[PDB]
Amino acid sequence: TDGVYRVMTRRLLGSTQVGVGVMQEGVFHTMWHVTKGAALRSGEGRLDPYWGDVKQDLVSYCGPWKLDAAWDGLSEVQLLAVPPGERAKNIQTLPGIFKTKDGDIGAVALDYPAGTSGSPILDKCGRVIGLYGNGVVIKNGSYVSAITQGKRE
Amino acid sequence: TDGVYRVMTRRLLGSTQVGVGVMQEGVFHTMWHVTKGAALRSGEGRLDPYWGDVKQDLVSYCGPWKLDAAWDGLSEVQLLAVPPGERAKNIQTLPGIFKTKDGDIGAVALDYPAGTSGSPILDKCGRVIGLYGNGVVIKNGSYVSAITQGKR
Amino acid sequence: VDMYIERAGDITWEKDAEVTGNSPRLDVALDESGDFSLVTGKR
Amino acid sequence: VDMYIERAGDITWEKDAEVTGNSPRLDVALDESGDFSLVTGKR
Ligand SMILES: [Cl-]
Repeated sequence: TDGVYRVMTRRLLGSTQVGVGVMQEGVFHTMWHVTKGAALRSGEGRLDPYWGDVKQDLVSYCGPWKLDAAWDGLSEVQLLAVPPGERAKNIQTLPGIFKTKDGDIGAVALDYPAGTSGSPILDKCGRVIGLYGNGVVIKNGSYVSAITQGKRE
Repeated sequence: TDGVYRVMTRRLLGSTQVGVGVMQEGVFHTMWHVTKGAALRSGEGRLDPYWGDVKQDLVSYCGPWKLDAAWDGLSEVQLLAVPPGERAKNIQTLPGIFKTKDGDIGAVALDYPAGTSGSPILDKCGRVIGLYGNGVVIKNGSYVSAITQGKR
Repeated sequence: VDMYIERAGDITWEKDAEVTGNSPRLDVALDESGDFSLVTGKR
Repeated sequence: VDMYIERAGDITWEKDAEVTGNSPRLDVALDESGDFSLVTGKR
């Protein structure tokens, strides 16, 4: 059941992709703003949220956050972008950095439309070092996303 | 919008992929056995079948069949496989042939599970020379699909 | 029926894609139901 | 509210995938709503 998933919503006409998520070790990981804690129908039946953090913009289904890989701070990473109505694409990039008054977080300057949130960012070994889709719009209109990763406990 | 589409069905456990299709010039192309002439939900609303050939296992929505490129009989082609729950993949191959008593038809020896039918087969310029998913299972269990193309 | 379509992506040829599959030469028969035979086949 | 998930594919690294994007250095602020600022951002 491991893999990357499209988070869809049932519409009156058909369906619409609202986000992306990662299934690993029986736990479904996505961004809080994608589902806002709503239950998810799935091949395993209804899935309920297990852990959530609005400030981190993360949410976990069926179990605690399982994703633990971290950006090297030096190495190139790959975004597995799963945009609405488009085919999944790997984009390799060298991340930048967001500076917070309380610490550091990596950031990728890759611009993808609403509904791509929750796409996994990977290291060379294929582990999710974070989820895409929470960041800022830069003065020139382009989008920079933080590498949002969850505490695992 | 033109492109390759997954033909899905609404389920309690979410959705299930029953086939694949191609949108070109406002017409949706897939295999007859995928939809069996049923209407299709879409972001633009209901789509209705316009033409169908059970023997060719083809069906066309919103308009007449638009795909016309043909396998040259010599060159390598690519299957754009869109399998259920899996990522779209381009597979290049040199087609074989179905030796019918009524002619010859190119055929790709590429094996993909139920629900991939309707995936486009391409030429080097990217035009759909046919749809994947109607063929035979060989004695060794492997699957050979014809390059099914309709009349434009 | 609640069958629907969702766009999967653009249709393009891939430079340097994986090459697989043989080139068989098969004697086949096609019936009025669209089913090929050898001298189910629908996926 | 009637959201569901569908499997999109395997999670793998792509050898010699398209390399693009700059390496930014940005001072940002993150509020209790999860929104970053510069000193929507959600896609
Ligand atoms: Cl894909």
